[PDB]
Amino acid sequence: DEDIIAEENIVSRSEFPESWLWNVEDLKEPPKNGISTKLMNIFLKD
Amino acid sequence: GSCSLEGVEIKGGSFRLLQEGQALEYVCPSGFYPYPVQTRTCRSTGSWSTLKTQDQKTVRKAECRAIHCPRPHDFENGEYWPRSPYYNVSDEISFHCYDGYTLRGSANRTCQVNGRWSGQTAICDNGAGYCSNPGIPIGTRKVGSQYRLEDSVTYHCSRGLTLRGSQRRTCQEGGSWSGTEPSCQDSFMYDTPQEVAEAFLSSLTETIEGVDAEPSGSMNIYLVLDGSGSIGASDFTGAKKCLVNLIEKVASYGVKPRYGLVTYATYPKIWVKVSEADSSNADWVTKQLNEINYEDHKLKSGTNTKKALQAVYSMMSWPDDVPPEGWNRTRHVIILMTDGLHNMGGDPITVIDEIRDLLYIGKDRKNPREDYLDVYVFGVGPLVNQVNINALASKKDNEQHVFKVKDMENLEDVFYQMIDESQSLSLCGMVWEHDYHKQPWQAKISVIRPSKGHESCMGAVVSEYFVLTAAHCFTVDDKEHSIKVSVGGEKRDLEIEVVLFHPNYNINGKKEAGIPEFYDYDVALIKLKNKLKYGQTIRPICLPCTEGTTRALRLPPTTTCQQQKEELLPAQDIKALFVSEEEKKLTRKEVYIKNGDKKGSCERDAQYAPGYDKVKDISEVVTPRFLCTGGVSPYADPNTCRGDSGGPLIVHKRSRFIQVGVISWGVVDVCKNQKRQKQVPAHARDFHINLFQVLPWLKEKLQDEDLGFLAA
Amino acid sequence: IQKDKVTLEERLDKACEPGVDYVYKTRLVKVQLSNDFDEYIMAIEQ
Ligand SMILES: *[C@@H]1O[C@H](CO)[C@@H](O)[C@H](O)[C@H]1NC(C)=O
Repeated sequence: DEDIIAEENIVSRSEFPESWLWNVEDLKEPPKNGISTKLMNIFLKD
Repeated sequence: GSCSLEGVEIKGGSFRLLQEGQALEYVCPSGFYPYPVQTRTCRSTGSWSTLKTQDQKTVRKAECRAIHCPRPHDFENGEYWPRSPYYNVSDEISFHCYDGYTLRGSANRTCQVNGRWSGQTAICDNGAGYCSNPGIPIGTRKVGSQYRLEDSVTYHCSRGLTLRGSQRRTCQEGGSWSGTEPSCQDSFMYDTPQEVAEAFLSSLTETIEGVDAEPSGSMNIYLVLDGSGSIGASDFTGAKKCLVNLIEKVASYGVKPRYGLVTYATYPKIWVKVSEADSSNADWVTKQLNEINYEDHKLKSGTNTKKALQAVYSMMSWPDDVPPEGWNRTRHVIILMTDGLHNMGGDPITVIDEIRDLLYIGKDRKNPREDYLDVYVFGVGPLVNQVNINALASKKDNEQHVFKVKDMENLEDVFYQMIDESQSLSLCGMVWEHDYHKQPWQAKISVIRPSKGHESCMGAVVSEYFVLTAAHCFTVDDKEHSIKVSVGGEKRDLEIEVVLFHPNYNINGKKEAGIPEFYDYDVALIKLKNKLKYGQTIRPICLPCTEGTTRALRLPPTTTCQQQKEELLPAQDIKALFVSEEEKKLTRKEVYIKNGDKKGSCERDAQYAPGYDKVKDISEVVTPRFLCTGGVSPYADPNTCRGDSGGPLIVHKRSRFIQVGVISWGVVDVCKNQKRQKQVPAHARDFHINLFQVLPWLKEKLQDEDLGFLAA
Repeated sequence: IQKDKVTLEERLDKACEPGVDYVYKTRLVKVQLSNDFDEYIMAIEQ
C-alpha cells in the first residue's frame, strides 16, 4: 500500500533570482542583409 | 556468536567477510559505491550494526549508487552550466561571472573518479570589500554577502555530507579570512596518495621554514597513534611504518626536532617524551616505534582520545616555576592516526582548547600565534568519522590538515614519495624576530658625484649577489668606485661589480615629443663583488614567478606565471606597502595599488607632474609597465620621497613579503629634507614598475641564482 | 530511547556507541517539577 516517489529522490528548486542574465555578447556572425543573428543557449531559473 | 547473514547484502553488488566473520565489507563494481556505509561491524547482540548514513539516518536496504559529485546548490555573482539533478563521472561544468565581476580560479571543472571536482573553486568577486570574496565551494552554502572588516560568513553542506574545514570565517585585519576554505565531503571521496602528500608538505614544510630562526631545533612533533580494537592490526601496523618514513623524511631536511611517541587505547602509553635527551635522536624514536605492537592494547581495547591528548599536554606543560626560556618560540606539531570513533572520555576537543590556552594562542587580537601549533589527523580505521577528525585538525588558509586515503597501502605511498622528493626550501620575503629591524631585504644606495651629489636611493636584496633597484638613480657616467651600497644596517659600504640596466631603458628618449622624463622600464640590478651571508638582518625577498613564491602563496606546484599575477595583482584595490626612512629609522607605509576601476583616475593625474603639463596623450608617459598608487581614495595613502626612490613595492600576504613593483617616480614631491607636506594635493600619485612586465629580463640576469623562475 | 529482553550484550553495545558520552548510576534525590520542564536532581553513585 504505497507508491509515488521517495521523498529522498526529489531535487527541490532553489534558484529564484529577481534578476539574472547580466552578461555581454558580440555579433560577429556572417552578416546577411545587414542583419547579424546570434543563437544563445541559456538556462532558465527555477 | 557470529551474526546471521540474513538480509545483510547489497542490491546490485556484493560483500565479503573479514576478521573471521566479525565484520563485512560491501564490494560494489567499479563506478558504484556501497550505500550507506562501506563496512559493518558484528554486534554481540546477534545482529549487524544498523545502517547509519551521514545524517545519522536509518536505512533498510543497502544499495549500490553511482559515483556522483556535489551539486552547486548556491552560486552568486555569476552562473554555472549545465545544471543537473546529479553529476556523473567525467561530467564538465563551466562558471561565468556577471558584468563587472572578475572570475578567479578554474572556469572549467570536471567530476573525477574520487567523487570530487577538478581544479580550484570558482569565485566571482567584484573587489569592493576589505577582504576578497570567500566564494561558495561546490556543495556548500555561504551565508553573508558583507566582506568588510571583522565581518563573518557561515557555510552549510547538503544533507548527507560532512563539512570539512571551517564553518565560520571572519575577515581579519590585513585582508585575510580566518580558518580554512570549507569543502563538502561525502562517504567515498577519500584522497589520492598524491593529494595527501602534496597538501601535507605544503602545509608542514611552510611551518618548518619559519621555525629556522634561529642543537635541538625549537620544534616538537607529537606522534599519537591509536591502538584501539576498532582499527585492527592490519590498519595499525601499516600506520607505524607510515610514521617511520615520516621521521626519516623530516631528517632529510637536516632538522632534528623533539619527538614524542604515544600510543593510546583505554589509557595513554608514553614511549617517548619530549623532555628526554633522546627525543631529538630520530634513530631511537624509530626503534621505539618498531618495538610497539597492536597486541599491547588487546586486554583493554578502549578508545579514549581525550586522555591521549592530555598526555601530550603534560609533555608541553610546565611546573611554574617555569615559565620556560623560549616557550614562546617553539612550534608544536601534533600528528595522530585515528578512526575518530571515540567513546570514552567525551569530546577530545576540550583538550585542544586547553593546549591553545597553555601556548597562549588566539588570545591576542594583534598576535594570534597560530603559527605555533599544527594538528594533523589521519583516518586509519575501517569506519572513520570525518566529522570528528576534522574538529581536531587545525584550520589554516590554503592548508589541509584532514586526510583520508583510500586504503593503508596508499597512506604509505604518501610518505614514500616524500623521502625521494626534495621540495625547494627558500626563505624569500621572510622576517626574523621580532633591536628592531624587520626589513632585511631593504637596501640603502648612495652615489657620490662631483661637488656633492650623494644620490640617495634604495634597493632590495633578491639574491646572494644581485640587488634590485631603480635605474634613474644611476647614469652611464657613474663608475663602480663612486657607487656604494649598504645593507643590514652595516656601517661599512659594499663594493659593487657592475650595474645592469634594462635594455629598454631610455630616460632621454622622449625629448622630441617635449617629454623631459621617461621612466619606462625603470629597473636595474646590482651584482655585488662579495657573497652575502644571510642573517637576522640580511635576507632576500620573493620575486614574481618563482618556485619560492609559489610556496609562499601556498599554491600548487602546477601554478603558472599568469596565475600568480592574478593572485598578487587582482583587478581591484590591492593593499600593498613600501619602506620609508624617517629620522634615520626605517618605517612601513601601507598604501593601495589602483588596479581596479580607479586605475584610470590615478593615471590621468600624471598630467600635474613637472614637465608633463603639456603632454598630448597621457597614456604615452604611463606605459603598462607602471603600477599607480597613492591618493585619497579609498584611503589617504602615504607618498614616496626622493630617498625612498627605488624602494620595493611589497604585498604582505600569508605572513610573507612579495615584491611586485619598484618605486619609480612621483607626481608631487612632498619631501624636502625638512618636514612632510601635510597639505598634499588630491592628485599626488606615485608610480612604480610592475615586475610582471620585466620578467624576461629578470629571469635571464638571475638564471644563476637558484631562484627557480617559471617558464611561461 | 525505548523499553524486548535487553540482555547483557545489548547494554554493552548501546553504551559504547560513538554518541554515548556519559554513563552514570544515579539516585533520585529531589524532584522539582514545573510547567514547561521538570528538574530531576540525581546523585551520581558511581
Ligand atoms: C617571550 O617570552 C618573554 C619572557 O620574558 C616575553 O618577555 C616576550 O614578550 C615573549 N615574546 C613574545 C612573542 O611575546
